[PDB]
Amino acid sequence: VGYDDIGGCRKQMAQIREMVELPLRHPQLFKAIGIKPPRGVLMYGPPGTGKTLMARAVANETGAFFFLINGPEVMSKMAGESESNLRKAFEEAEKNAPAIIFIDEIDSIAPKRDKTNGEVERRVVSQLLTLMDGMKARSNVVVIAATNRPNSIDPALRRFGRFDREVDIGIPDATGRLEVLRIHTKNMKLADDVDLEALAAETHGYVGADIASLCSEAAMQQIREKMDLIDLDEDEIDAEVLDSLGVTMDNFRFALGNSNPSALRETVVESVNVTWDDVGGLDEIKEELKETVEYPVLHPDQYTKFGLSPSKGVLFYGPPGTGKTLLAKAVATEVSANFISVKGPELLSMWYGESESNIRDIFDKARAAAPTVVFLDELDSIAKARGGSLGDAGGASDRVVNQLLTEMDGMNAKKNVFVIGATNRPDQIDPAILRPGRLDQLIYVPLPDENARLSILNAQLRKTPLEPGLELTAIAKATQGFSGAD
Amino acid sequence: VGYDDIGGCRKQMAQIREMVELPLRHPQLFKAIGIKPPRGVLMYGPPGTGKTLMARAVANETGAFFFLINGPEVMSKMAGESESNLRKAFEEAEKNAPAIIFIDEIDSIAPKRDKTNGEVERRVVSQLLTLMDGMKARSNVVVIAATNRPNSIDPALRRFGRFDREVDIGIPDATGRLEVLRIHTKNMKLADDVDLEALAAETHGYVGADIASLCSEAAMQQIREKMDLIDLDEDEIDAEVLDSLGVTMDNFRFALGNSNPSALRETVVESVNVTWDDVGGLDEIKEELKETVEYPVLHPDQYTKFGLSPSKGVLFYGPPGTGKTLLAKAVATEVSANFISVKGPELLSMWYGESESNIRDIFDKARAAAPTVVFLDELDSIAKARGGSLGDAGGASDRVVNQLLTEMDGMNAKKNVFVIGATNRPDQIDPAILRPGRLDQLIYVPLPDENARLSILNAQLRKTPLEPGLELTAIAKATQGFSGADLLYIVQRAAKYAIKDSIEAHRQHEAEDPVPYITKEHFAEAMKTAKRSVSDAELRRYEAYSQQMKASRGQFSNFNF
Amino acid sequence: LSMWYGESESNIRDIFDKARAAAPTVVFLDELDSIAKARGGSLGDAGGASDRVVNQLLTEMDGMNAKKNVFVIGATNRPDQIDPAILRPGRLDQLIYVPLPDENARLSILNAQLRKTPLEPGLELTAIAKATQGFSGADLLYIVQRAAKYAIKDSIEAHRQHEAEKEVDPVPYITKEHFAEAMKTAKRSVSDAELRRYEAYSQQM
Amino acid sequence: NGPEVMSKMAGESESNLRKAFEEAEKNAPAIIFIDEIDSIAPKRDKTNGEVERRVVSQLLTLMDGMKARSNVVVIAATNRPNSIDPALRRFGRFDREVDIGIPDATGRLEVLRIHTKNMKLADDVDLEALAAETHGYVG
Amino acid sequence: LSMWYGESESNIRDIFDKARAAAPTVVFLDELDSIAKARGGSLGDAGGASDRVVNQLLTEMDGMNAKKNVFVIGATNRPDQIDPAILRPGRLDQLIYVDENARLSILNAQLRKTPLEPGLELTAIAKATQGFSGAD
Amino acid sequence: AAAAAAAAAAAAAVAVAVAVAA
Amino acid sequence: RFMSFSDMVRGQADD
Amino acid sequence: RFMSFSDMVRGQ
Ligand SMILES: [Mg+2]
Ligand SMILES: [Mg+2]
Ligand SMILES: [Mg+2]
Ligand SMILES: [Mg+2]
Repeated sequence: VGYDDIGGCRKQMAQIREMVELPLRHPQLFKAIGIKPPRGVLMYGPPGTGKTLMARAVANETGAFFFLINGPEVMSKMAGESESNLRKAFEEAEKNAPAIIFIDEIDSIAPKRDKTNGEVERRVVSQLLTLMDGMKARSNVVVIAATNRPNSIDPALRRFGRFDREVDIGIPDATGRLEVLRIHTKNMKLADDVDLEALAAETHGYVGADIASLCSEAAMQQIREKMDLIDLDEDEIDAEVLDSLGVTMDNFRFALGNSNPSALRETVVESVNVTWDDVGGLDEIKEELKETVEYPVLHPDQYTKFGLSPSKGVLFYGPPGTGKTLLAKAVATEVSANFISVKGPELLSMWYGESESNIRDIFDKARAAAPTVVFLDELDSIAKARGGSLGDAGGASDRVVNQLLTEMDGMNAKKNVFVIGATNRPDQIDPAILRPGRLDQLIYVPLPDENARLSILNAQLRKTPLEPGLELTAIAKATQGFSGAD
Repeated sequence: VGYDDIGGCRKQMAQIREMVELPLRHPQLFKAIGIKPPRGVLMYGPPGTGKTLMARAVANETGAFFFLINGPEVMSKMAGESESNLRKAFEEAEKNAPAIIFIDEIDSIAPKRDKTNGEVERRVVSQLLTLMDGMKARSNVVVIAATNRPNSIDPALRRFGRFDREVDIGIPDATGRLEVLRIHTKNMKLADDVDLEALAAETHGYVGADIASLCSEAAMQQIREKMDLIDLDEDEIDAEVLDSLGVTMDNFRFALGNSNPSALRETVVESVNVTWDDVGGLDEIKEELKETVEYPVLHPDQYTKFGLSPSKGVLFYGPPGTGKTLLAKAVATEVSANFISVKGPELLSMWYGESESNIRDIFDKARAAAPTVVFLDELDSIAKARGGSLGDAGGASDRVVNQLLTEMDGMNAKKNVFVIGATNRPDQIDPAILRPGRLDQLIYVPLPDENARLSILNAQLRKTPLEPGLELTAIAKATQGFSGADLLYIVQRAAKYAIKDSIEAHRQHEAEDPVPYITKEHFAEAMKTAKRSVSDAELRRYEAYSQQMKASRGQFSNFNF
Repeated sequence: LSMWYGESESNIRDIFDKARAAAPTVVFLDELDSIAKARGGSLGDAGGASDRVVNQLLTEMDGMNAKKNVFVIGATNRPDQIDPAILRPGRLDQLIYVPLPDENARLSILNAQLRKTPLEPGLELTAIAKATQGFSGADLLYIVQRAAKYAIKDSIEAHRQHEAEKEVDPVPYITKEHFAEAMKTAKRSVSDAELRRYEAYSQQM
Repeated sequence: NGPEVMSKMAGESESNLRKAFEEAEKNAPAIIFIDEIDSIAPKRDKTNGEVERRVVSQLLTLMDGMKARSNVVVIAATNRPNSIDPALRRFGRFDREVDIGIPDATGRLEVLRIHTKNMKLADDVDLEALAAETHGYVG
Repeated sequence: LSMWYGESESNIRDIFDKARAAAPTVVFLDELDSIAKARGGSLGDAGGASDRVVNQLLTEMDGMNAKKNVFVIGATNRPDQIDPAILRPGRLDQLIYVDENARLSILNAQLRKTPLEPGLELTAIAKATQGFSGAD
Repeated sequence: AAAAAAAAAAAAAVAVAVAVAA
Repeated sequence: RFMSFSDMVRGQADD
Repeated sequence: RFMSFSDMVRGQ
C-alpha cells in the first residue's frame, strides 16, 4: 500500500506529506528559513473516509520508525500503569530514531478532564499533555492522531505544539469517487462493457468505504450468477470457468440499486415501487418537479457559469387524496438523489430539547449525503404558527419550528438539499416557512378535470385485464367532481 | 532559552524573578528585614500562555539546583510507593543545595480529597500537605507549580506556607502580542514588506503559542511557494534557492486568514463568503453596525478619554426575508473581531443544568478571545417571556433565560463582547432582555423601498452575465411590496429558464454557447409566478410594534438647552 | 445546579460553609427566580431536584444563630415567581422596593454617570432630566453612551480631515449638539404593564 | 455473549476483547459470534459511561484498524439495529446486514414440518391447513 | 398544596396519614380561606387545582370517625371567602369569633426579656391602640 | 509484597422531561 | 522498522 | 474446535 491508493483527497495527502517527508527528505530548507516545521497532526472526519488507510500508507512508505498505539490499549487495572505505558511507548519511540507515533481512536483517551469523573482518565490525559509538550520536549518525534469526533477532546491537546494542525478528511465528490472506483477496480478483471464515469455520477453520498462495498457486492453477484448455473463440483473447481469470469455492467447496476450510503443506513426507506407512469395527470407538476430536482444535479456547470444558486424547497397543498404523497413516492423511486422520509410528528420526544436534536441530526445526515430530498409529510403537524397556543405545552413546538427555520436557511454551507413539503391545511403553517429560500414554490394540486380523470383511470389500470370493448371515457364524464382516491 | 524569550508577561516575570532570585541571590538582605520570604508559587492561566516556558527559563537561567516532577509521574503500583517517591524527591532536592521544585500539571495529583473516591490519591495529597508544611518542612527550597484548572486544587494546598502567591499568566494585550511576534520572528529571514505592528493589530484572541503557529504557517507557505518552480531534487536541493527565500507579508496574510485562536477551535464556523457589497440596501444600518463594532476595537483611546464604556448589544427585528441573517453573515466575514455563531435551540439539553452550563461555556469562550461577536439567531427560541407556561419541564426555560440575563450583564469584567440578536417575532422576547445594557439598540429592518429594491437586484446580479439592453428599473418599479427573498426568487426563476433554454439548444445541436446571458424574455416569463411573501397582517403587526417603541417619543419637543 | 445526584445541594452546602468560615460575609443571590422558583402545582417528571435545592437552601438559611453573622442579599426582577417560603419572617424579612427615578433622582443619575467625563462648560443637565419623564437608569446610561459615540465619531472625522490636509484636540468634550442628537434614538425601557404589576405587588404588601 | 465481557477493573473489558480476538486469530480461520451486540455498542454519543466508550472504541479498532484481521469472520445478532454505533455499521466492520424476519405461509409450513419430525402424530392430521390458518406466528 | 406531584390529595393525604398515625393530634390549618377560597367555578388550571385540593380536603376530613380522635383547627380573617361546603355541620361547625387588657398583656409579655426603662407605663399604648393586633 | 488497584465504574445522572397540559 | 504497543508490552513482560 | 469466552476466562 502506497500513497497512490488514497485517491479522493489530494490536498489532505499533500498536507500530511509536508511534515511527514520534507523535514526528513530535505532538512536544509527549515534550517535555511530558521523556524521548525509542525510536529502535530489530527485527522478527523466521518467514518470510512481513509484516516486509518492514510496512516497505513504513511507507515509503509516512510523510512522513519513507526509506532502504532490503539486507543483503549494503554489502560491497565494496576494503579499507575496507564501513564507508565504511555511513558514507555514514547521513550521507545524516541530512543531509537526519528519516529512517527500514530494514535488511533484518540477520542477515547481524552475526555477533557472536566466532563469525565474517573481518576485514571485525568491522570492519563495529564500524562499525555505533559509528555507531548512539557519541559524536555520531543526530539524528531511527530505524532499523528485519528478520530471520528474531534470536539470530544481536551482543548489543551488541540493547541500548537501538541496537535499543530487538524486535517479534515471529508466526503469525496464526483471526481474523488471516480478516483476511488479506479483504485478499487485495478486488480479485478472487468468486462469490456463497464464504464466508471456513470457509476461515479449516480453514486452520490458514498464516503469511499462504500465504493469498496459496491465493488465487492458486484463481484459477489457475478460469482453467484456463474456458480448457480455451472455445477458446484465440490471435488475440484474446473479452470475453464475461472479464465472466463469477467464482471459485467449489469452486476454493477444491480449492486448500486441494492445499496445505500453508510451514513443513511439508519434512515433507509422501505422499497416502494411507483413510477412516473403510475401517476396520471399532473404533467406540468411532474415537469416542474423533474426540473427542480434534476437541473442542479446533472448540470452544475450551468448554474456556476450563471453565478446563481438553485431553488431548493417546494410545498404541495390541495384537497386530500389528490396525489401529493403519490408524487413523493414517485420522486423517491426514480429520482437520482438520496431520499429522507419523515412522518408528521414522528420526530417529537418527551425529553427537553430532544426534538430539536432529532431535527438537527436528520438535517445533518441530509446535508452530508447531498444531493438529498427531505420529504416532510404533513408539515402542519411539525411546523405550526408560533405563539398560537394560549395554553402552552412546555414551549416545545415553538422551539421545534424555530429549529426548522434555522436549519433550512441559516449559517450553513448552501449544499444541495431539497425539501418537499406536503399538507392539506396550508392556513396553519408558520408564514416564515413559506418564504423563498425555505419553501420557494407553492404548488396547488387541484381536483382532476375530465382529461385528468381519464389519464388517472388509465394509469391505475396499467396492469389489469379489461374487456376489448370497454371505454373509460364515460366513467370520466360521469364523475365531474371526484378525486384520484374515488 | 533565557528570560528574553518570554514576552507579554513582564509583571508576572518580575513577580517570579524576585521570589526565585532574591532569596537565592541576596539571602543576607532577607535577614536584615527580619522575616522569611515566600517559598511557594502557583502559576495558572489558559493553555498555551507560557507557564512551562517560564519554568524552563527559570531552570536555565537560575544557577541553583532544579528538580522536575511531572504530575502523573509520581504514581506507582506498589503499595505506599507514591508517597515514597515524593519523600525521595523532596529529600534529594533538599540535601544537596538550595533548589527549585517544579510540579507541572499539579491538578492531576490534587483532586481536592472531597470529590475524589480513590485511596492512593487521598494519601498522596496528604503526603504533599505534610511535606509542604509540618515538623521539619522545608529549609531554603522553593516550589513552583503550574496548572490550567486552579479551581480543581485542594484548598489546603492554597494556604500560606504551602502556596502563598498565585501568579495569573493570562491572555496578552496587543503590545504583548507584538512582543511575542518580535520574539518568534527574530531568527528567520523576512522580506522588507513585513509589518509586524499591523499584524499584531489584526490578531484579536491569539495567546502565546497561537502566534508561534502563525509564524510557522507563514514560513510553511513560503516553502510551498518557491518549490513549484524548482523540481524536487531527490539527490540534493540547490543552494541558489536555500538563500534568498524571504517571508513575504502576503504569506503572513494568507496564514492569518486560515487560522483561529486555539480557544475557538470548537466554535469554528464554516467560512461563508459574503461582503458588504453583497448586501443591497440598508446603507445606514450597515454604516451604523460597522461603526458601533469597529470603534471600541480600533479607537479605544477616545473611549477612555471620555471615560465611558461603549454600547454592546443589538437586536434586528422585522418581517422574514429582509436581511437579518445576511447582515450577520456580512459581519462574520468583514469585521475583524472573532465570530461565534450560535443557533437558537442548539444549547438546550435533556439533562439537568447542561443548558445553563452550555451558555456559560459559550460566554466564557466569548470573553476569553475578545473582541468577539456572538450571534443569537431567533432569540425568541431560548429567551422567551418568563412564567408563561403552566406546564413545563421543571422551569428549564426560565432558568435558561435567567442564565442569559446574568451572563450578558452581571458581575463580569465588562470586556468587549457584542451580542447580536435576530428575531422576526420581537413581541415574545422577555422584557428584561431588551433593557439597555443587554440589548440596547433595537434596529427595525423594514421592507425595501423603490430605490432599495433596485439596489438589492444589482447586489444579487453582481456576478451574473446579463443582456446589454434590459433595465432592472422596471422590475423594481413593478414589485412595490416584495422582500429580498422574493427578488431572489425572481432571479432564480430567470436563471432556471435560461438553463432550460441552454439545455434544449444543446439537445437540438446534438440531434443535428447558444445562451451566454439572461434574456429579457427570461425575466418576462419568470415573474408571472411571483408573489409577495409577507401579507398585510404581519406588516401591520410589525408596524404596530414599531409604533409601540415610538410611543416613548410622545410629549417631546426641541428641548432647547 | 448540576446534572449529577447530590452535586447541587453539595454546592449550596459548600458555598454556605465558605460564607460561615469568613464571617462576616454578604452572600448576594442574584436573580432568585431561578433558585427560589415556585413549586406549587404538579410534577413534570423533572425529578424533584428543584424541590430538593429549595429545601436545602431553606434549611441552610434558617440555621444561622447569632454567632457567624451572615447577611444574604436577594435581588429578583419578577417578584411574583419567588417561592413564599423564602419570604416567611425569620428567614428573609426585609423587602426593599427600588422604584423608577424621579426628576431629581434622574438628575442625580446623570451627574453620577458623568463624573469622569469632560463636558461643555456651558452645559446644563436639568433639561435632559425634565424631558425623560418615565425613563430608568439604564436608559440614561444609553443616552450618555450615544452622546459619547457621536462625540467619538466627530473626533475621528476631524482627525481624518487633519491627516488628509496634512499631506491639537478638535473636540475636547461632549458638546451641546452631541447630547441634542443622542436622544433621537432614546426609547423607554420599561412599558406600562410592568410598572402596573410592580405597583400592584407593592401596594398588596 | 454481550454483557459477559464487562469487568470490574478499569481497562479489563478491553483486555477481555483483546484476548478473545487473539485466541480467535491465534490458530486457524475462525468464526466469532457476538450475541446481543447492542448491549456493548451504546452508540458512544448518547452514553455517559466511560467504560462503554472505551469498549466501543476497542471493538472498532479490533474490527477495522491497521493490521485489522487475518482470515477471520465475525457475526453479530441484535434486536435493535438502530441502537448501534454508526461507525460499526460500515463496510469492513459489518458490511452485510442480513434481515432474518417473519416467515410467510410457506416458511411457517417448513417450520411446522421441521418441528413435527421427531414426534409421532395421528393419521388424521394435516399441516397445510394448520400452516395457512396461522398468520403472525414467527419461529 | 406546594408538594407537587398532585399535591392536592398527595401532600394533604400524607399529612392526614401522619395525623391519624399519631392519634390524638391537632391540625392547625392556617389561612383556611386561602386553601378553600370557595372553589365554586373557575374554569382554568388554577380553578382545577383548587377544586382538586378542596376535594382532597373534603375526602380526608369527612372520613374521620370517632376513632383516631382527630381535631382540625382552622383560622381566618375574612370568613366570606371560605367554602360553605367545609362550614357545613358534621365536618366543621364551630365558629369562634375573636382588647385593651389583652393588648396590655401582649405588650407586657413581649417586653419580658427586654431592658425597658423603669419610668415607662404600657397602659397608655394599650388605651391609644384599639383596633390593633399583636403583630402591630 | 502488597499491591494497589484502581477502579472507576460509573455514576448516576438526572434527566428532565416535558409534559403537555390540557 | 515497525512496532505495536502490544508487541512492546509482551516483550517487556517476557523479562 | 469450539470455545466460549467464559471457558477461556476459567482456564487462564
Ligand atoms: Mg480507522
Ligand atoms: Mg398523503
Ligand atoms: Mg506546560
Ligand atoms: Mg434569517
